[PDB]
Amino acid sequence: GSLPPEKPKNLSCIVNEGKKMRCEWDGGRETHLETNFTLKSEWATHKFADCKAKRDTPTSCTVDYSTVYFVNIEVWVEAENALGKVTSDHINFDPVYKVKPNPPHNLSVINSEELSSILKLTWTNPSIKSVIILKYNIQYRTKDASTWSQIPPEDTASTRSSFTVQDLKPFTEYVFRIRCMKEDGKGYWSDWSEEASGITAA
Amino acid sequence: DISERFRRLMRRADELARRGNPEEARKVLEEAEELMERYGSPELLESVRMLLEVLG
Ligand SMILES: *[C@@H]1O[C@H](CO)[C@@H](O)[C@H](O)[C@H]1NC(C)=O
Ligand SMILES: *[C@@H]1O[C@H](CO)[C@@H](O)[C@H](O)[C@H]1NC(C)=O
Repeated sequence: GSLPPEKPKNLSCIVNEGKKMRCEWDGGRETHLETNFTLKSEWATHKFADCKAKRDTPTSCTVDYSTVYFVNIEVWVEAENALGKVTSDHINFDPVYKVKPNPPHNLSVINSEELSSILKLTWTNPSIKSVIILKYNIQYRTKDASTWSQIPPEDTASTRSSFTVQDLKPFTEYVFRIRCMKEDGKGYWSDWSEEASGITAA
Repeated sequence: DISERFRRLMRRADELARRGNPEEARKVLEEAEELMERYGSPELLESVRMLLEVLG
């Protein structure tokens, strides 16, 4: 049958570093009717520009206004077809807690073949470091390893440009990769960085 | 404490706009904007300028 739209559920929003804020939802049951989705937004009483979801992506909208940090905005989805108009439950959040940074670049092993047990790493943090304080997740393994070893996430817990990996076997080649996110844990993890290599000397 | 001071300003401007004092909220945001222009990031300068546009 032909039915009015179901109340949108599971409304989440993500700010990918470099892109504008994007929000996703679950449209619900099939209405068998042309349904329009609109993402309403506002801060304090003042309203943001409305976002009308494209027909190719009917459960996603990327706002037209620049990302705003350190204030509390109110977002909700409004679904409508020929048979009715329903609004989702409103969500209130600070977009600073919904950031997905870019993975750190320039990952390199500085002192290859210098010390027997340690290898120092260096990278370049993403530009979003000006807003949030990053926490990292460094992984490493040998060339022939099937699984990755983990650097204790409690040490890589503040914004930093380098890290000194200790307790490595002599003259063995290692590979590393790092990801980052807001130190709160309130946000999204970045993807893995480009892998960096190095040898430990004898 | 440039970052520490800017976060304090955003806190007052968010408090003022929700209380119903937009004129003072614009006053705070204008102070925060001058700070970002002098010693700030583009991302935070565009955030302040955006908030001011919504205020109207
Ligand atoms: C949905 O959006 C389209 C845009 O092309 C419009 O023509 C149509 O009237 C809208 N329908 C409803 C129910 O809002
Ligand atoms: C670091 O990365 C940038 C961008 O990918 C690249 O231009 C540069 O050559 C790399 N190396 C250094 C040392 O900056």
